[PDB]
Amino acid sequence: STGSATTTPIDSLDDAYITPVQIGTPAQTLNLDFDTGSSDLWVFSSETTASEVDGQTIYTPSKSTTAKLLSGATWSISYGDGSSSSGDVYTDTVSVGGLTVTGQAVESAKKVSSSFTEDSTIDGLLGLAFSTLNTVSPTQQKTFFDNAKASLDSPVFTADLGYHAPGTYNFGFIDTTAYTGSITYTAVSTKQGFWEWTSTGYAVGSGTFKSTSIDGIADTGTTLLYLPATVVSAYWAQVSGAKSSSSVGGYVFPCSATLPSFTFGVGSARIVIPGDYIDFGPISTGSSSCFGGIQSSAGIGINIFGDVALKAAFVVFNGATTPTLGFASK
Repeated sequence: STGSATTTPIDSLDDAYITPVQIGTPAQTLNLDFDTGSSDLWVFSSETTASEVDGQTIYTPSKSTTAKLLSGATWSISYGDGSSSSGDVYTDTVSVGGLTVTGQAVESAKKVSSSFTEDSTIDGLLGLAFSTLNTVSPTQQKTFFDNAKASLDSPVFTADLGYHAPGTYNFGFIDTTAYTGSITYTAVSTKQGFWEWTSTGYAVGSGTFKSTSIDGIADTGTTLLYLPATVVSAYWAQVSGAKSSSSVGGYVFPCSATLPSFTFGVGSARIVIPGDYIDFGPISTGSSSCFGGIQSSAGIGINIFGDVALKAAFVVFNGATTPTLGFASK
């Protein structure tokens, strides 16, 4: 089997992407944030504290003939941006782009933090990291991909995120028409539960490529590119008027600036992030200062290849017995 679903930016900055997911019988379609940096599939629901729901579409398990309560089970997650959610657990039938998993754990939110409430466009998350990060207790549950794997034509999914445009998540096949040139594959460590790999270096604009190992994670659920302070300083030093602002919370630059591209290494191959992808717009409405899309990872404890980087590539998440990552230009 295979599946193919379109993923759509939630706003004009590509802050996140939502993908329609069919849950239950008859189908309830919710727009979820596919997150390769976490491993829980959780949804706003009929159980979510009413005051914490503001415009989201909710899953109502009592209206699904295939929903089953996982007796005694609970879940609780905290994300890197400080947001969080928690609740109880159902299994139900879940379909993505035509691919169906029966008995998928669907984590029903009883409580969500303010940033989730305040985002009316995201109805929940669908985790695509390794199932070792799943937060269900007492017994951890498998991700959608883990459950689907044995049914898939090939044990892979691909992320093809758009710049200011829709893109695609495919399951079980590689669309050879979706990229230019060849896919370069690189090793993955699952030791921390992430799609963790080592970039071979970087270049700033037309500068010569610097060969240096940068360990990080491929994370579709993170908006920006977070890299070591050395690398980030080298980038913003090439932008007139750019500076790190502790009050704003990162590098800012004159909105009138022309941003250089940023290149990262995948083995001997290279992915070029155009300068425009690095512009995340005015720091506040009407400001002539803009927020940068490449920021320091110092204090995160990990480098994150988020959407700014991934949307410049066609990305293969190869869940074979020994997982790998593949990157192509497009």
